[PDB]
Amino acid sequence: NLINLSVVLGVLIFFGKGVLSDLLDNRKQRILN
Amino acid sequence: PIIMAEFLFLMFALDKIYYTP
Amino acid sequence: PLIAAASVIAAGLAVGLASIGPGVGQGTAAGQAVEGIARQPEAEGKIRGTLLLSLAFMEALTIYGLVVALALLFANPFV
Amino acid sequence: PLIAAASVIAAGLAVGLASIGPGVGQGTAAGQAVEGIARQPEAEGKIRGTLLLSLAFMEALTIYGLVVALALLFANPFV
Amino acid sequence: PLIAAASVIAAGLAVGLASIGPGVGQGTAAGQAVEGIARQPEAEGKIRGTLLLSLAFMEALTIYGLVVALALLFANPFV
Amino acid sequence: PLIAAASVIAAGLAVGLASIGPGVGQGTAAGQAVEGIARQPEAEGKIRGTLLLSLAFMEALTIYGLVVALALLFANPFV
Amino acid sequence: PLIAAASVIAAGLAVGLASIGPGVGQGTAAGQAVEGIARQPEAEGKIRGTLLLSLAFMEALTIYGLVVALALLFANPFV
Amino acid sequence: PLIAAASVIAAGLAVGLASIGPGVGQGTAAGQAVEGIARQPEAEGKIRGTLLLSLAFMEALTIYGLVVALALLFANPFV
Amino acid sequence: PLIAAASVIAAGLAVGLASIGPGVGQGTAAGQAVEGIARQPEAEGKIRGTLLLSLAFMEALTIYGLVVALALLFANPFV
Amino acid sequence: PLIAAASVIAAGLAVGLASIGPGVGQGTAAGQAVEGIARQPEAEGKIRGTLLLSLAFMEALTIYGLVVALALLFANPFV
Amino acid sequence: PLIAAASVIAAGLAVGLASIGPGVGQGTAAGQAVEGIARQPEAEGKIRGTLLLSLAFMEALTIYGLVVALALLFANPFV
Amino acid sequence: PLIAAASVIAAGLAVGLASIGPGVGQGTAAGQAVEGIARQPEAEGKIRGTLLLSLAFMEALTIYGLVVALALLFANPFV
Amino acid sequence: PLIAAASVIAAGLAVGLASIGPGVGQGTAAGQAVEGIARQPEAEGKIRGTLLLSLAFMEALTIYGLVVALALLFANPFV
Amino acid sequence: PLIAAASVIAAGLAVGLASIGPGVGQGTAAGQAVEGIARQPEAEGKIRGTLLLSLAFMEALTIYGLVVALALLFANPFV
Amino acid sequence: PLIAAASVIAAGLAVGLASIGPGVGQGTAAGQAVEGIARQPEAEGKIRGTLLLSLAFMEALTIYGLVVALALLFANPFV
Amino acid sequence: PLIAAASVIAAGLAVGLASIGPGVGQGTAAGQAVEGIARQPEAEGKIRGTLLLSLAFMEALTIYGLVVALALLFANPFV
Amino acid sequence: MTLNLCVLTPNRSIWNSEVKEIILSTNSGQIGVLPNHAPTATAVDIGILRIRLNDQWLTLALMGGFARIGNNEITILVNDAERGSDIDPQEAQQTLEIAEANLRKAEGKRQKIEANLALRRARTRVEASNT
Amino acid sequence: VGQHFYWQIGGFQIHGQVLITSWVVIAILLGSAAIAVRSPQTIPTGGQNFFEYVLEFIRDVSKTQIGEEYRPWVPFIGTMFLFIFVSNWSGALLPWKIIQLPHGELAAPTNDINTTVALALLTSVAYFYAGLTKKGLGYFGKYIQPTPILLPINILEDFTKPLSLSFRLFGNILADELVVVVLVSLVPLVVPIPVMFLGLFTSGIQALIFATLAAAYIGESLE
Repeated sequence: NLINLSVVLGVLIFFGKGVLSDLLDNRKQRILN
Repeated sequence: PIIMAEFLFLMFALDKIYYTP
Repeated sequence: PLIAAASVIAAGLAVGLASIGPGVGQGTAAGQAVEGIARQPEAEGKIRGTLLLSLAFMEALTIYGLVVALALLFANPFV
Repeated sequence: PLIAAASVIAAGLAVGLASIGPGVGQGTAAGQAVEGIARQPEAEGKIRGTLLLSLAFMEALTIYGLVVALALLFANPFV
Repeated sequence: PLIAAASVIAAGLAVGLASIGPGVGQGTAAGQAVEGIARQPEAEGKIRGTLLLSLAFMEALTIYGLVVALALLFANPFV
Repeated sequence: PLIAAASVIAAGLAVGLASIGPGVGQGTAAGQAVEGIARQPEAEGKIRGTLLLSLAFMEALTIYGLVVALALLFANPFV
Repeated sequence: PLIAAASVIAAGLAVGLASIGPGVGQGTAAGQAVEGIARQPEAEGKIRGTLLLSLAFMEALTIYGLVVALALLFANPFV
Repeated sequence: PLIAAASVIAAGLAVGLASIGPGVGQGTAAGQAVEGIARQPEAEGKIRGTLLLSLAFMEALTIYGLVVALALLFANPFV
Repeated sequence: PLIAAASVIAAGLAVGLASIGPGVGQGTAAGQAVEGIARQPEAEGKIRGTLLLSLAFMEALTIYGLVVALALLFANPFV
Repeated sequence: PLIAAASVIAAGLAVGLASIGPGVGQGTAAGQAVEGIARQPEAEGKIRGTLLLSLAFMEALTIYGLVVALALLFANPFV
Repeated sequence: PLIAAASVIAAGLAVGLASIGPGVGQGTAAGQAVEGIARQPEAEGKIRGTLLLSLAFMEALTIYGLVVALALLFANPFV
Repeated sequence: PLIAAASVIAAGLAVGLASIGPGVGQGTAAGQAVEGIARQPEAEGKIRGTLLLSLAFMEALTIYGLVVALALLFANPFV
Repeated sequence: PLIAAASVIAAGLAVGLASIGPGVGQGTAAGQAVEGIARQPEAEGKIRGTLLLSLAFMEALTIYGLVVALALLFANPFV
Repeated sequence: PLIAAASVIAAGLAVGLASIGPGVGQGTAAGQAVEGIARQPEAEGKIRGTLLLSLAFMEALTIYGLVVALALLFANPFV
Repeated sequence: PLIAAASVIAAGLAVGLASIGPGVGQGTAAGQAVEGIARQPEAEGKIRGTLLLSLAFMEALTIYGLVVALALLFANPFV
Repeated sequence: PLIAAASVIAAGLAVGLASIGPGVGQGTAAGQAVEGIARQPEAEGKIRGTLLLSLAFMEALTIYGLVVALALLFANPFV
Repeated sequence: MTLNLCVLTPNRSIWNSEVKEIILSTNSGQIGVLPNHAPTATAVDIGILRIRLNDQWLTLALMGGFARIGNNEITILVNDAERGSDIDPQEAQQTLEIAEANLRKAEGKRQKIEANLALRRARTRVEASNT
Repeated sequence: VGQHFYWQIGGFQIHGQVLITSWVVIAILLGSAAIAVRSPQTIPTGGQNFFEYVLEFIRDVSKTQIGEEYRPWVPFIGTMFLFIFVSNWSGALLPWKIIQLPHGELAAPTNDINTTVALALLTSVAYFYAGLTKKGLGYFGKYIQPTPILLPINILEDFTKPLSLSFRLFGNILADELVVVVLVSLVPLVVPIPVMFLGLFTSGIQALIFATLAAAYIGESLE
C-alpha cells in the first residue's frame, strides 16, 4: 500500500491536474478572448 | 429505511446549499 | 416410472430446439424487412403484408413446437 | 417400459431437429423476398406466388416432422 | 421421484435454448432498423411500427419458452 | 427389448438430421430466387421451373429421410 | 439429495445457456446504431429513441430469463 | 441381440448425416443458379442441364446413403 | 456433501457460458464505434455516450449471470 | 459379438461424415459454376469440363468413403 | 472429497469460457480501431479513448472470470 | 475381443472425418476456378494444370486416411 | 484419487480453450492493422502503439488463463 | 489389452481430426490462387511457385499427422 | 495410477486446444499482410516488423500451451 | 496400463487438434499471398519472404503438436 | 495547415482555397475529412458540403456530383455549386412551395423522377440558405 | 466474507454494513460539499472548479437524454453520481481490513441488499409518480392502443427494470469486492499493482454508467 498506491497517487496529483489544466486553459482563453 | 431517509435529506440539503450557487 | 421423465426432458429439448431456428430466421427476416421499409417509402402496405405472412408462418412452426410440447405435458397418451 | 419412453424422446428430438432448419430457411427467404419487393414494387403477385410456394414446401417439411412425431405419440403400431 | 428433477432440468434447458436464438435474431433486426433510420430521417413511424411488430413476435417466441418452462416449474400434471 | 428403443431413437434422429440441412438449403435457394425475380421479371417461367426442379429435389432429400423413418418404424424387419 | 440439487444444476446451466444469445444481439444493434450516429448525426435523437425501444425489448428478454433463473433457486414447488 | 440395435442406429444416423450435406449443397447451387438465370436468361438450356447434373450428383450421394441404409435394413448379412 | 459439488459446477458452467456471449458483442459495438469516430468526429460526444451505454448493458448481462454465479459459489442457502 | 457391431456403427458414421462435407463442396462449386455460365457464355465448354473433373474427383472422394464403409459391412476379414 | 475436484473443474472451464468471447471481441474492436486510425490521424486521441475504454471492459470480463476462478481456488466458503 | 472392434471404429471415424474437409476444399477451389474461367479463358491449359494439381493434393489428403483405414481393416500388424 | 486428476485436467482445458478466442482476435486485429499501414504509412507509430496495446491485452487474457493454470499446477492448495 | 486398441483409436481420430483442417485450407488457398490466375496471368511462374509451396506445406501438416498415426500403428514402444 | 494418465491427457488436450486458435489467427493476419505488401512496396520494413511482433505474440500464446504441456509431461508435483 | 492408453490417446488428439488450426490458417494466408502476387508482379520478393516465413510459423505450430505427440510416444518419463 | 480543396463546377472553378474540416454528404451519409486523410474517392449526393475555415464554420450549396480525396490535394467535381450563401430563404421557400405543388401535377413516370430531383435540390437549397 | 448484519436491533433486523457505510459515505460527501461552498468566488477556484466541472457534466448528461424538464431531476441524478463515485473510490481505497468488527465486516454501501434495492425503489417510485404527473391519472404508460397483448408486459417491465438496474450495481460492486479481497488474500500486495488501475477505471465508468442509466429511465418516465 505504501509504494504500490503511491504511483497512482502521484498519477492523480500530477497527471489529472495536467489533463484538466489544458481543457481549463482552452475554456479560459475562450471566455477571456 | 433510515438509509433512504438519510439519502433524501442529503440530496435535498445538498441541492439547496450546493447546486444553484 | 421413467416414461414421465422421458416425456418431460423430450418436451423441454423439443421446445428449446424449436425456438432455436426461427429466432435467427425472424432475425434476418425483420432486418431485411426494415431495410426495405427504410430504402423505399412507398410499399409499406404490401411489405407489411408479406412480412406478416412470413411471421405467421414461422410462428406457426414454433407453435408446432408448442403443441407437441403441450401434448407431451398435459394430454400425454402414455401417462 | 423403455420402448414407449424412447419413442417419446425420439419424437421430441425429431420435431426439434426438423423444426430448427426450416426456421432459418424461411427467415432468410422472407427477408430477401421483402428486400426484392422493395427493389421493385410492380410484380408482387409473382413475388408472393413463389414466396408462398417455397414457404409452403418448408411448412410441408415441418408437418412431415409433425406427422412422424404424432405417429410416435398416438398412432404407435408397436405399443 | 426423478420426474421432478427431470422437469426442472427440462425447464432450465427450455429457457436457455429459447433465449439463445431470438437474442441474436432481434439483434440483427434492431441493427438493420437503426441503420435504416440512420439512412432515412422520414419513415421513422413505419420503422417503429414494423420493428415493434417483429420485436413483439420475438418476445412471443421467448415468452413461449418461458411459459412452457413455467408449466414445467409450477403447474405441471406429472409432479 | 433394447432393439426397439435403439430403432426408435435412430428413426427420430434420422428424420431430424435428414430434414435440418435441406431446410436452409431451400431457404437460401428461395432467397436468391426471389431476389433474382425482382431483378428481372421477364424469365419468371423458367425461373419457376428451375426452382421447382430444385425444390422437388430437396423435398426428395427430406422424403428419403421420411421413407427410411417409415420403413424403420412400421415395416421394420427386426422389431 | 440429488433430485433437489438438480434444480440448482439446472439453474446454473440455464443462466449459462441463456445469457449467450443477447450478447451478439446487443452488439449488433449497438454497432449499427453507432454507425448510424456516424452517418447521420442529426436524426440521431430519433435513432436514440428507436435504440431505447431496442434496449427495452433486449432488457425485457434477458430479465424475463432472469426471473425464472432465480425462481429455480428460490421457489421449488416440486419438492 | 445388440447387433440389430447397432445396425439400426447406424442405419438411422447414416440416413441423417447422408441427407445433411447435400441439402445445403443443393441449396447454394440452386440459389446461385436462379440468380444466374435472372442475370441473363440466354443460355437457359445449358444452365438447366448443369443444374440437373449438380442436383443429381447430390441426389447420387444421398442415394448412396439410401442404398447403404437399405442394405442395413433389408438384405443385412449380419441381421 | 456432493450438493456443494453440484452447486459449484453449475456456478462454473454459468459464469463461463456467461462470459462467452457478450464479449464479441462489445467487440462489434466498439468496432463500429471506432469506425464511426474515424468517419465523422462531429458527434464524438454521442459516439462516446452510446459506446458507454451499450458496453454498460453488455457488462450488465454478464453480471446478471454473475450474481447467480456468486450466489452458487459464495452465498448459498442450499449448502 | 461386439466386433461386428463396431463394424456396422463404423460404416454408418463413415458414410455419414463422408456425406457431410462433399455436399457443401459440390454445392459451392456448382453454384459458382452456373454463376460463371450466366456471367460469360464464351468459356462454356471448359466451364463444363472443370465442373465435370471437379465433381468427378469429389465423387471419387465420396465413393472412397462408400467402398471403405462397404468393406466394413459385407466382406469383413475379421468378422 | 469430490467437492474440491468439481470446484476446480468449474474454475478451469470458467477461465476457458471467459477467454472465449473477449478474444474475438477485442479482435474485431481493435482491428476496426487501428484501421480507423489510418483513416483519421486527427482523432487519434478519441480513437485511443474509446479503444482503451472498450479493451479495458473486455479485460474486465476476463477478470470477472479470473476472480470467480481465483475464489474457487484460494478463497472459497465450502471447502 | 475389443481391439479389432476399436480398430474398425477407428477406421470408420478416420475416413469420415477425413472425407468432410476435402469435399468443401475441392468445391471452393472448383467454384473459384470456374468463375475465373468464365471471366477469362486465356490460360485454360495452365488453369487445368493448377486445378488438377490442387485436386490431386486434396485427394492425397484424403487417400492418406483411406490407406490408414485399409491398414486398419485388411492388414493390421497388431491384429 | 480423483482430486489431482480433476485439477490437472481442468488446467489443461483451461489453458486450451483460452486460445481460440484471442487467436482469431489477434489475427483479425493484426490484419486490419497491417491493412491500415499499407493504406497509409504516415501514422505508423500510432497504428503500432494502439496495436501493441491491444496485443498486450489479448496476451493479458492469455496470461490470465495461464496464471490460473499454473497456480492450478504447482501451487495447488487442494492437493 | 487396452493399449493397442487405444493407440489405434487414437490414430484413427488423429488422422480424421487432422484431415478436417488442411482440406478446407488447401481449398481456399487453391481457390484464391486460381482466381488470381485468371485475373492476372502475367506472373504464372511465381503464382505456381507460391501455389506448390503452399500446397506442399499443407501436405507437410497432413503427413505429420500421417507419420504419427503410422507410429501409433506399427512401432508402438509400449506394445 | 490414474493421476499420471490424467496429467498426460491434460497436456495433450492443452497443446491441442491451445493450438486450434492462433493457427487461423496467424493465417488471417499474414494473408492480409502479404496483400498489403503486394499493394504497397514502400512500408515493407515496418510491415514485416509489426507482423513479426504480432505473430510472435501468437507464438507466445501457443508456447504458453506448449510449456503447460511440457510441465505436465516432465515435472508435475502430483506425478 | 491405462496410463499408456490415455497417453497415446493424448498424442492422437494432440496432433489432431494441433493440425486443425494451421491448416485453416495457412489456407487463407497463402490464398491471399497468391492473390497479392496477382495484384502486383513487382513485390514478389517481400511477398515470398513473408509468406514462407508465416507458413513456416504455422509449420512450427503443427510441429509443436507433433513434438508433444512424439514426446508422449517415444520418450515418456512416466511409462 | 490543411489539405488543398478545389470545388469545380462544369463551367468554372468556384474556389480552390484550403480549409480545415469538411463534412461531405455522400450517398452513404455525412463523412468528415481531415488534413492528411488517406485517399478515399467517394460519391456525393444532392446535399450539403459544409466546410470549416478554422475561424468560422461555413456551408456550401451544391446539387450533386463526385468527390476525390488524394495526398492532401482533394478534388470535388460537383454539378451546381454556388459559393457560400448567395441566396436568402424567402425565395427559397417560394421555390419549395412551387416544387411541392408541381410534384402533384407532374405525375407521369418520368415526371416522378424529375419532380423528385427538383425537390431534393430545392431542399438542399433551403437547408444551405438557412445560414 | 461477513456481509449479512450485526445485531444492532432497531425495531427490525437491520444490516450493519448498509448503515455504517452509507451513513459515513453520505457524511463525508456532505462534508466535502458543504465546507467548500461556504466562501466561493465568481472565478472557479480550487475546489469550486472541480465541483462545477462535475455539475456541468451532470448538466450535459441530463440535457441530452430526458426531455424539457430534467433540471428538477438533476439533483437526484447528481447525488446518485456523487454517491456511486465516492463509494467506489472508498471501496477501492479506504482501509477496512486493519479495523476488525466482532460480528461482521464493513466494506461498502452497495455490498448488501438494502442500499441498492433502495436506489431501485426510489427510482421506481419516481418513475411511477412522474408518469402519473406528465401523463394522466387514469392509465399511465401501461395502456395499449396498438397491440392487444402488451398490456400485462407493460407493468411487467415497469416492475422488472428497477430490479435489473439493482442487479447491475450488484454484479459490479460484489465482483469488485471479490477481486480486492482474494487479490489481497493471495500473498503480500505486490500482485494488486496492475489490477488497481483496471479497478479504478471500472469504478469510475461504473459511476458514469449508473448516472446515464438513471437519466435514461427518468427519460422513459417522461415518455
